[PDB]
Amino acid sequence: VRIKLLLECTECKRRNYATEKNKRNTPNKLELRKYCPWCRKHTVHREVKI
Amino acid sequence: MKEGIHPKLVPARIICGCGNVIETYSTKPEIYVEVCSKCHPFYTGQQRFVDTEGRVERFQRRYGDSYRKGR
Amino acid sequence: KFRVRNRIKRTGRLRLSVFRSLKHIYAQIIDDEKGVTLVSASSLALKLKGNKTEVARQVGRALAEKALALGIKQVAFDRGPYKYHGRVKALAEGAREG
Amino acid sequence: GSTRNGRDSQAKRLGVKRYEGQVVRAGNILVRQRGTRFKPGKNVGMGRDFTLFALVDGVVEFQDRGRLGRYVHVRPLA
Amino acid sequence: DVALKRKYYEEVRPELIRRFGYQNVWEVPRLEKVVINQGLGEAKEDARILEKAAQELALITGQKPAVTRAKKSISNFKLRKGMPIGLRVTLRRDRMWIFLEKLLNVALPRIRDFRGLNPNSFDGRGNYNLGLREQLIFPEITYDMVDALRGMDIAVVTTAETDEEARALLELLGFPFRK
Amino acid sequence: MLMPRRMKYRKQQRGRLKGATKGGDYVAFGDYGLVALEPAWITAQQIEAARVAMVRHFRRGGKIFIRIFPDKPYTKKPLEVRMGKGKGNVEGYVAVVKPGRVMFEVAGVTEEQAMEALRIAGHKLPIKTKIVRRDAYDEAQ
RNA sequence: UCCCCCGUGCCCAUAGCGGCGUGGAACCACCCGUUCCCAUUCCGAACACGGAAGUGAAACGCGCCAGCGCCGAUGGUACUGGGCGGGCGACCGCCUGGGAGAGUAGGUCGGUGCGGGGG
RNA sequence: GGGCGGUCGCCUCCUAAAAGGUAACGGAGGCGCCCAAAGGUCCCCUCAGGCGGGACGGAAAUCCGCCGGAGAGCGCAAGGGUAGAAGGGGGCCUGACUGCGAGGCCUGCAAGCCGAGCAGGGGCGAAAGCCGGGCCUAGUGAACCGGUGGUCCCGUGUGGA
RNA sequence: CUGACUGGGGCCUGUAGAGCACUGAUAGGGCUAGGGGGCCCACCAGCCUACCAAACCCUGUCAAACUCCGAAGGGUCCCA
Ligand SMILES: [Mg+2]
Ligand SMILES: [Mg+2]
Ligand SMILES: [Mg+2]
Ligand SMILES: [Mg+2]
Ligand SMILES: [Mg+2]
Ligand SMILES: [Mg+2]
Ligand SMILES: [Mg+2]
Ligand SMILES: [Mg+2]
Ligand SMILES: [Mg+2]
Ligand SMILES: [Mg+2]
Ligand SMILES: [Mg+2]
Ligand SMILES: [Mg+2]
Ligand SMILES: [Mg+2]
Ligand SMILES: [Mg+2]
Ligand SMILES: [Mg+2]
Ligand SMILES: [Mg+2]
Ligand SMILES: [Mg+2]
Ligand SMILES: [Mg+2]
Repeated sequence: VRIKLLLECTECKRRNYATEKNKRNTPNKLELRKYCPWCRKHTVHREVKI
Repeated sequence: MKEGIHPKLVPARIICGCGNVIETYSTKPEIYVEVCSKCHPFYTGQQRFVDTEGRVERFQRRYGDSYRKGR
Repeated sequence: KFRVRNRIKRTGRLRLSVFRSLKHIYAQIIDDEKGVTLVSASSLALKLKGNKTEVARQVGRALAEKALALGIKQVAFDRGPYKYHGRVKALAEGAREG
Repeated sequence: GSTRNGRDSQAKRLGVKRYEGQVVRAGNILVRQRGTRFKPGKNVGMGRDFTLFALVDGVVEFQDRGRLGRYVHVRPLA
Repeated sequence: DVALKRKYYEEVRPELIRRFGYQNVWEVPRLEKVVINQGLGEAKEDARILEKAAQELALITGQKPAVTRAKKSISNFKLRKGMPIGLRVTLRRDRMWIFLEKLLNVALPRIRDFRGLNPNSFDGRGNYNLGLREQLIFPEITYDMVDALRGMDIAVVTTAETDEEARALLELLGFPFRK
Repeated sequence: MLMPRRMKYRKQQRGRLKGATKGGDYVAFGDYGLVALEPAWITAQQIEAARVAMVRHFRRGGKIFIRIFPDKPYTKKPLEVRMGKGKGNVEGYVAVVKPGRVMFEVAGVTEEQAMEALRIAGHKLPIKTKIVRRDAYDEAQ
């Protein structure tokens, strides 16, 4: 709460999200991630401000 | 092994003070003098400082006999 | 008291045991919780070759053809005291496949 | 002069749920345990909270014997 | 390669016969390893670690020592976890004799104290920390990296049991006596 | 008085007083012993009142031995207080004793003086406590 | 149809600890080097590789030593389902079954499988 | 008795009577979190203390040898368990996946938890195998009304909104 | 014919009891890291402590929140 900055990871090309946090206090800024979408078959993922 | 930060320890000859120095391992060829300075059972390697180098007219027997005049 | 004990998991219930001495090697295949050694191929019991790391190819073919001769395929491989390095005893017959 | 401390947690209700000599199915929890008081033997799997369950069905058996912990053995029927 | 090895082989191995030893092949005492440590000197020389004692230490013996961690944050001596402070090295090879024959012959002169070191510094199982004071003046280094006094600490570990069996070795190898 | 200086927890329960002795029947220290016969509690005031009544009675010789130690806090609520609202305060530590346990053991005191001294300290306690001497009833083999 | 040694097991301290022996023809360990495949917050100590001129000192096996540790019997209560009573209370007594933990005697420094080597 | 004071939910130990449960304004304490590593796989090592020493050093910094079988540590209070790792160090990655889930523990119901295994596509390891977060138990909130993306399902005669 | 209950077999516990090997308190005795200190000495070149006291070992204990141990019983499953 108010340190975690709970967010969701975007498809980075079209649509989906992944719903896991990234801290604002510790400099974990712009963390790339590979995750499993439905259609695009294990492409890369990045953050969103929501 | 680990070639890298570990240097090759380039050979260099020390100036052979007390016999042959242990040979060319490090690149530091200079000593002051006298690698051993003695045979090392420490055979009184003195240079005669403030102690008994000057032994005339002190640490001697002056002013007469062995002092029979006491009582 | 050094031991690593990679032989403790035992999910697969059939393993190939490897012992590397400083002179030569020998290997067995054990069946778990029964205590019966099925087949084995031992250097200096069959005295194949002098160089100790050239043993692994000929004892790999020999233990492989004796394993297929005894009719066991689904085997495993232990790494108790030793690294998977140096001798490999690589094979292409039997379900170990490494 | 008031009551300092009078609250208590709700019990998570652990314990041995399937004793030996019992016919089971694939998936029955043999013991709900807090720590791993029982170690897995044949056909026994652990989970997240150290809970071990049966992989196959059969007559279960305990205590293969000690020196490492108590054992659970789901033994199949033949 | 060869550095006082004749004194290593025919001034030790037959000299340990007829007065010491059980006179078989391996219980005659010998050298296993000689550990060498910095231990920061007195305290932390800097807030951030600088890694230059690996450079002048790699100059005097030609190898890098491992900078190892610290224990639990007791914080009476501003103790902390991480930011490693160890500077320990064993380095047992013939490279042991490469530096040990240098400091064996250069460190007993060229530093000033009472003549020699303790024969009471022997410990159980024969491992003998000798404990020189500083030697950054004349380890033939010519004042390179004079930050502080900044000594080091040596322990020459024998093989045998007793202090008379390490004492059988070390001053027949060339150590002083009675301080 | 006396009290234990450190505890894991401050307050504890009461329980029951059954059981025979759970150790403490053989004397093994002195030549006499004051042994109890009824289950009750031993307050630190009962320890002090019986301990002073020895050193004030016999003088200049004879070491007194006590083998009782209060580790049970007697819990009592304050006066004119209704029920509930937690436990009461701790006033004095008591010592649970069982029948047939030897509490007080004189040392270096003769027959006709130790019977009298243990008789004086016997009336300081709320328990029928008879007096036993050094017999051959030890636990030796 | 047997002894010795090496792998791999089951018994879960009657298997260990400590001391005293003993063994390398035969395995195994130690050793001599690192030249490459490999490595070390650093080092061939441990993994890895050529060996193998020397060894059983260390470690490792076997044998002995009960004190160190451990295991530990028959009785005897403590305790207690169940039933019957006593005491104002704190708490006790009897019968029927069950039956400890300590302590004592005593035992032990191993028992038993499978696959290989030598005679 | 009511008022004043304290408490209202979750977790740990006891009370709690050797299955589970079990009350009191009974005792002792914690929580409304945190970790891109404090996660997964693979590969190495065994701790805390005591003794003998040291160059400073408190008797605790760092180093060596012996004893030490778990008295340390496991983010956090307590309990269980752990060195035949879950502990400490290093490489590579994000399974801190998506659709499901046999069979169960417990429960009045609602909830909470374990989950072998199937498909797609991955990570580690040569493989055997593991990975659907954290050694575990606390770290939270049913429903309703709405906010932001995708889905193009409905969209009031028709086509769109 | 499965039920309450009972008989024959296993499994489980940590209560009564008992115990100090673990967690703490402890009545004494021996040893004495050291400390007000030292009879007082060129300080280490001591001596007994009737001064205090760490840690260790015995004779002895206590515990709902201690268990190296551990029943009687209870629950569960198979047969009657
Ligand atoms: Mg071990
Ligand atoms: Mg391992
Ligand atoms: Mg190994
Ligand atoms: Mg009364
Ligand atoms: Mg219960
Ligand atoms: Mg009950
Ligand atoms: Mg982890
Ligand atoms: Mg592991
Ligand atoms: Mg439900
Ligand atoms: Mg964690
Ligand atoms: Mg319209
Ligand atoms: Mg329309
Ligand atoms: Mg029936
Ligand atoms: Mg029934
Ligand atoms: Mg019955
Ligand atoms: Mg109890
Ligand atoms: Mg009791
Ligand atoms: Mg029973």
